[PDB]
This record gives sequence, structure tokens and C-alpha cells, in this order.
Amino acid sequence: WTSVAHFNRERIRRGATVDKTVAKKNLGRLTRLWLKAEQERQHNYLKDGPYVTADEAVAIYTTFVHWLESRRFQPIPFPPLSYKHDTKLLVLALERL
Amino acid sequence: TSSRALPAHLKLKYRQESQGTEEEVRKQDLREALLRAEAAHFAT
Amino acid sequence: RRWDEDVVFRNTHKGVDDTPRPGFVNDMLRSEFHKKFLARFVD
Amino acid sequence: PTIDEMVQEEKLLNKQRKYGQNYEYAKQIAKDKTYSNNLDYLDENAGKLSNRMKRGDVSLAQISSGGDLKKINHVLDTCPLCLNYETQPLAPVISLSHRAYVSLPTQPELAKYHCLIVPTGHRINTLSCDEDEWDEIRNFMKCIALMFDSMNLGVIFYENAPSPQRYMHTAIECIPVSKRILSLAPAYFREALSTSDEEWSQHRKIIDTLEGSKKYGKWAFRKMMVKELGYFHVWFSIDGGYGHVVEDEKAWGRHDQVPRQVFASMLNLPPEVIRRKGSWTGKKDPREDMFRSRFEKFDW
Amino acid sequence: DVEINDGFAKFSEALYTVERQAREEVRYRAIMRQK
Amino acid sequence: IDPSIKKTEWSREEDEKLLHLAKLLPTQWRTIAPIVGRTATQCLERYQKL
Amino acid sequence: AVVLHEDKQYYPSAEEVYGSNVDIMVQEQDTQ
Amino acid sequence: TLLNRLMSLLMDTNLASYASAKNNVVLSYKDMSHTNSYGLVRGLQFSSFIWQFYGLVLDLLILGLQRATEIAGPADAPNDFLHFKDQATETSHPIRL
RNA sequence: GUAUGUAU
RNA sequence: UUUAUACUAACAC
Ligand SMILES: [Zn+2]
Repeated sequence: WTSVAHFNRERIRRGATVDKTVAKKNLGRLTRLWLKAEQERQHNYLKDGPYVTADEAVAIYTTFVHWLESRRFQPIPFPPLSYKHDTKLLVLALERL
Repeated sequence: TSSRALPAHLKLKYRQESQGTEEEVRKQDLREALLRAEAAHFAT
Repeated sequence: RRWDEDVVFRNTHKGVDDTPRPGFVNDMLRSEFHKKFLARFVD
Repeated sequence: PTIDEMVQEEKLLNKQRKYGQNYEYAKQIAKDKTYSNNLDYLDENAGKLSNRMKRGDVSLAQISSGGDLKKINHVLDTCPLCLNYETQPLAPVISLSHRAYVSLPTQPELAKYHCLIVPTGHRINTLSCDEDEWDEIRNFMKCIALMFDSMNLGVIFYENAPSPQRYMHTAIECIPVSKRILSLAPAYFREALSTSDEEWSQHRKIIDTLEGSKKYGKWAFRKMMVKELGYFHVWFSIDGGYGHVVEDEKAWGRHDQVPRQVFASMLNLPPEVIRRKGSWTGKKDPREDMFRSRFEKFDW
Repeated sequence: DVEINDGFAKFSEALYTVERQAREEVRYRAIMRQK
Repeated sequence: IDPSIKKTEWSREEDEKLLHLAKLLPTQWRTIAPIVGRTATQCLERYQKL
Repeated sequence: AVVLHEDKQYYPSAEEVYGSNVDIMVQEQDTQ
Repeated sequence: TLLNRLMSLLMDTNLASYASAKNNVVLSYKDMSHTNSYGLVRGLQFSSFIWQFYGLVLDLLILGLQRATEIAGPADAPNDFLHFKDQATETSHPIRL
């Protein structure tokens, strides 16, 4: 059952097959075969613990701080209750939906 | 009866004298050709 | 060699070689083949 | 049977737009139960799929009313304007013509002297109106324009009827806009109309009555545009205009916006005015009274 | 029944100190820049 | 609704470790739930809000 | 110390299960 | 976790909580599902913004702070898409653009 | 109201 | 005469 989802994803990559049935089935069989292995990549991240290692994260954070420091960067606040732009912003959001 | 059940390959192909006749296997000493082949593969 | 002095990280990918690619596995879902097959046909 | 008898059958259908040879074909498939959609099968049946025209009847009673009884009457019973002896409209109304009138719009409001012409009869598409009824609309157009000419302004009017299946009244609305902003509008719309709808349509976006009026000023719109199907139309002066016919109305805008969004940009208003909601109700004096006294000087 | 490894705890609290320390470094910088 | 959920009761000494993971992860509330055992992340968020 | 998920090899070498005087032949591709 | 901290810089601490939380989620398809602790999910309306600023990090480990400030130039008046102020700064490094 | 079977 | 259900449905919008 795994074998086949290999063999038919490489008669589609190529071109040979058609009719949804096969491009429908061997899209399912993948979607499982992939969820199976996005499950393990999670479980075997809490069991094997963070891969970053604090020392690496410390550098990455601190170096990032110096970059924002260099810019004279102002952090983005929480939307004021009297904000002229929000009505405009909302409409855009819906128009996108 | 069908298409597939028509005359085809009316001739068999018996083993010619060089490619592996059953008589040549008797005179062959399988035993020694086996061991010698293993040694060669192993050494490499 | 002052450009390589500024890098906040160092030889990270230093021992990157070998891997179990030689080792055959009787588990179609956890071979290397399959890790490449899902590597490619997604994202 | 019989040819003189058969001619009568053909003209009767011609008035009933809902039922023709497409409904007998579409009915036969639902009725057939066993129907495989191929070319092998559609030939093996062939005659069985076309055969019908026995159940069709009704004659005059069907055509006189039109568009069903239950549907149009439900529209007519609710219709918030339609001026009769029996029914009085929800709009306050300013000046009454014999077959038309001016009245004030909904509460959101696009401009301070925003109005709308409305025919008395249930007309839908303003192309379906009688040439007798259209002449009253023209006298309204000139007097309304001349009212805003003293104000130094000018006006753009329009009407939007993307769906006549719904069977709604058509309100030709007047929008007071300054002359320098008026001269830009020919651009704005020309962009909006070509952009709005999908551009594989047959009808071709934009149909200028402004050039057609030089050929026939009395009626360019009425000659060029067609009544039966959808449509939208703007105009400048008495008989100028840009014209686009609407297809895929779901894409266009069910609540009126494609035009209102253009005026929301051209005139420039907040994004809360863009959508028109509310009702006419009645007895809204303080806003509609200021228009009547001003209008009466220029109004026949 | 599943549990997190001890390294996770290490990682969390390691970052708290960086955010605390850096915040003071910013206030040190901000005070210096006022002169 | 299901039986596996633990609706009733919350035992103090078992609970001082449930607010401990919030120090570790910060948000991440669905990975906390199978550890904390009480599940129904809603309540696991509301309990730390008490 | 940290074995990144990419490496995390779950099973043991084909050798160390016999790993001495036995021949471990991995044969995917054909010859001839 | 790292994202939560990095995020906390760019904006108010309350907003950044949303984003980080938003990413955890349960993923579902037919018979099966699982939690999403490790990965970053794109479905979110703002998952662009997350990936661009966290991509920013992955540039500031290649470039280095020194070079990066030269490319972008002053924060008061940054350089063009592919231009500099001086020829000296342009030639200082092997990495031009 | 047939596709498909039961009775005379 | 009223209310509900199904069958009329080989109906109609
Ligand atoms: Zn009406």
C-alpha cells in the first residue's frame, strides 16, 4: 500500500495516468503517508527535546536585539480604541475573505 | 474459442550442447567450482 | 580574514557526512528512500 | 398539426420567455431517471429526449400577467414605492409627474442634495418604459441640472439593474458633484466598468452614448442599449453617457457597490458610507424639506 | 503516558535571563544616550 | 461529554506542577494537556487564569 | 548530545546484529 | 518557544501571545489528527509576516551585523534595492549584493 | 413509474 | 368544518 503510492506518484510526475480516480486515490494515500510522518516529527521532538540548544538561541536572540537596537526601532503597540485607520483596515480584511 | 487460444510457439527449445545439457552436468564437478567461486568473491 | 571573524556562529556543519544510507532497513516507512520521496513530492 | 394552426403555437411561446425548447430538453433528463451522459447513449435515445410539448398550455392567462403570479404579486404587495390610488409610497416625494416622481434616498446618503427619479409603474429596466413616460424624465433632468448650475456644480446620474429576474423597481439617482471632479469621472467609470466584470464577455465593456448622441441626441441610449438582459448606465449632461451590460451579477454586486465605490472614491468619503443600508419608512421632514423649497424655483 | 525531557526546562529559563539581561543593557544604553 | 474527561475536582498538590509547564512553554497549550492529564485545554487555560 | 530528527536512527547497524564473519550484501540495482 | 521570544520584541507582549498560541493547533484529516507544537503553520492570515521577520534572522547569521548595516545603510535614509553610498563600503567585502 | 422482477 | 401524516408527483416555480 505504500509501495503503490510511490509507483503512482511517478506515473503522474511523468504524465501517463489520468481519470481522477487514480489522481484522487494516490493523493489520499500520500496525505496519510505524510501525516504519519508529521506525527513522528512532533512526538520525536518532545521526546528528543529542543534541537536549538540555549547557547545557540542566546546568540540568535542577542544578535537580533542589536539589529533592532541599531535601527532605533519602535515596537508595534496594541490597537488604540480611538484609531483612525482601523475601519479602513477591517474592510480590507473582509474584501480578502 | 478465443484469440489467445490460437496456435502459437508450436516448437519447444531443448538444451543445446554448450549452454547446459544435463549430461555435461554429470561430468561437471559442481563441488569444486562452487568453492573456487566463493574464494574469488571473498578475496576481492 | 576579518569577514570570517564577524560571523556569530562557526563550524556548525563540520562533521556532516556518512549517514545510515548504506544500512538497509526492513521498514518501508522509515527508510531513506521514503524520506526522499516525501521530501520531494511535498512543499 | 396543420400549418395555420402551428403558426399560432409559435407566437404564443415567443411571449413566454421562461418555457421554450430548452426546458423540455432539461425536463426530459430529470424525468428519464435512467440517463447515462455519453454520445453512444444520447444517440440511442435521440428521439426520446426531444419528445414533449403535450403538457404545455394556458394560452392568454399565462402571458397577461407574466413572471408568475405568486412572485410578482409578492413583490408588488411589498414594493415600498409604486404610486397608485390604493397604495401610497414609503418615500416622502417632492414633485410628481404623471408617470414619475422625485424623492429622497435612504439614510446613509451619498451627498447633501442626493435624489432619485422613480417611475410610477413597475418598470424595472428604464428601457422598458414608454416613450411618453421618458419625456417627463428629461424635463426633470434639465431642471435638476439647472438647479445645480446656479450652485456651480453639475450632476452625474445613473441606474443599476444587473438582475431583472428579481423584478425590482429602477431608481435613476442624481449625484451632485463639482465640475472639475465631474470632468474626471469619464476616466474613473471607464476603469471600473472594464475592470469589475470578467473580460471574456461577448458584449464588450463600455458603450458610449456620448458619441452616439452626436449621431442621434434625442435617443442614443434607447437605440443602442438593450432592455431584456441585465445592464448598467451612467450619463453626463442631458443625453451623454457611458454604458456597460452586466454578466455574472454575483461578481458585480448584489447590494449596489460597483458604482457607489466609484463615487466613494471620486468624491472621497469614509469606508462606512460605502454600503447602503436602512429604509424609507416615512415622515422624514428635516432633511427632505430643505430640498423641496430649493427645488421649487427651478422645478416645473 | 508521555513526558518532556529535562533539556526543555533548561532552554526556557535560559531565554528568560537573556531577556532580563538585554533589557538592562538597553536601559544602560538609553541612560548613556541622554548625556 | 466523554468518560475520559475529568470534570470533577482539582487536587492542589497535583496542580502546582500544572502551572509549572506554563513557565517552560508559554502558550503552547495543546502540548501541555496530555502531560497535565486533566485535558480540556479550555479549563487548563482557565485554571492558570485563576 | 542532541540528535537532530534527521539523524535519529532508530534501529541498529546490520553488522552488530551479526557483525563479524557474515557477509552483509545490499543489492538494489541489477547488473547485466 | 524561540518564536514567542523573538516575536515579543517586534510588538506588544499581548499580540505576540496570539500568534505563538495560534500556531500550536490540532491538525485534522479524516480518521486521524495530531497536535502541532514543533512546526510553523502557514494557513494563518498573518503567516506571511511571521515568515518574513523570522527569515530576517536567517539573513543576519549569514551576512553578519557589520555588512548588513552597510547594505541597508542608515535607517534614517536606507539605500536603493541594489545601491550603496560609497565605493569604499561597496568594495569592503566579497559579498556585494 | 421506468430500470427490474411476481401473478393470469 | 378543523389539525397531523403518507400517498397521490408519472406537477410547477
Ligand atoms: Zn414599485
